[PDB]
Amino acid sequence: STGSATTTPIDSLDDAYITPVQIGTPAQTLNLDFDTGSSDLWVFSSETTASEVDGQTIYTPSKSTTAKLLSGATWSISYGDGSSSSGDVYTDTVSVGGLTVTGQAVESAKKVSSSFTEDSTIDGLLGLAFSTLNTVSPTQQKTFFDNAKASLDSPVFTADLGYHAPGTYNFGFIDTTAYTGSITYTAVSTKQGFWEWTSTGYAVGSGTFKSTSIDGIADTGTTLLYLPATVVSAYWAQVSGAKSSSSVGGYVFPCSATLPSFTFGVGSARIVIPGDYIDFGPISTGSSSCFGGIQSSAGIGINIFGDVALKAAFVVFNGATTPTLGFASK
Ligand SMILES: O=C(O)CCc1nccs1
Ligand code: NA
Repeated sequence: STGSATTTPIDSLDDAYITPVQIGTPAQTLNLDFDTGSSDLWVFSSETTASEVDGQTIYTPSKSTTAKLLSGATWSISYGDGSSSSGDVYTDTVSVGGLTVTGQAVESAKKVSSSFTEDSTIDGLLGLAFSTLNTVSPTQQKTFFDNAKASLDSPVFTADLGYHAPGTYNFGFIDTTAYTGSITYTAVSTKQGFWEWTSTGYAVGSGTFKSTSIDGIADTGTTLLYLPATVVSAYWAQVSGAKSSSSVGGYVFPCSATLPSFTFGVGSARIVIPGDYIDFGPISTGSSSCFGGIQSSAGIGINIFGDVALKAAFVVFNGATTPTLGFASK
């Protein structure tokens, strides 16, 4: 089997991407944030505290003929940005892009934190990291990918995120029309439950490439690129007037700037992030200070190749017995 679904940026900044997902019988379509940095499929639901719902579409298990309570199971998750959610669990049929899984754990939120409530465009998350991170207790559950993988033509999914445009998540196949050149594959460690890999270095603009190992995760659920402070300082030093601001929460720069590109290594291959991708616009409406898309990972405890990096590439998440990541230009 295969599946193919379009993923759409939630706003003009590409802050996140939503992908329609069919849950239940008859189908209930919810727009979920596919997150390769977590392992829970959770939804706004008929159980979610009413004051914590503001515009989301909800899953109502009582209206699905295939829903069953997973008796005694609960979940609770905290993300890197301080957001959180928790609740109980149903099993139901879940389809993405024509690929169907029966018996998928659908984590129904009873509580969500304020950021979730305030984002009317995201109806929940679909985790695509390794199932070792799934938070369901007392019986840990599998991701949608882990449950599908019995069935896929090839044990893979691909992320093809757009810059200010829709893109695609495919399951079970490589679309050889979706990228240019060749895919460069690189080793993955599953020891922390993430798609963790080691970049071979970086360059700033038209500068020389610095060969250096940068461990980090491929995380579609994180907006920005978080790298070591040395790397990030070297980038922003090439932008007139760029500074790290304590009060704003990171590096800012004059909106009148033209930003340099940023290159990262994947083995002997290179992925170039255009400067434009690193612009996250005014820090507040009407400001001439703009927020940078490359930020320090110091204090976060891991480097994160988030959407700023991933949307410059066609990315293969290879879930074979020995997992690997692949990157191609596009
Ligand atoms: O131009 C603005 O609106 C803020 C300028 C800044 N002052 C301090 C941090 S960022
Ligand atoms: Na922000």
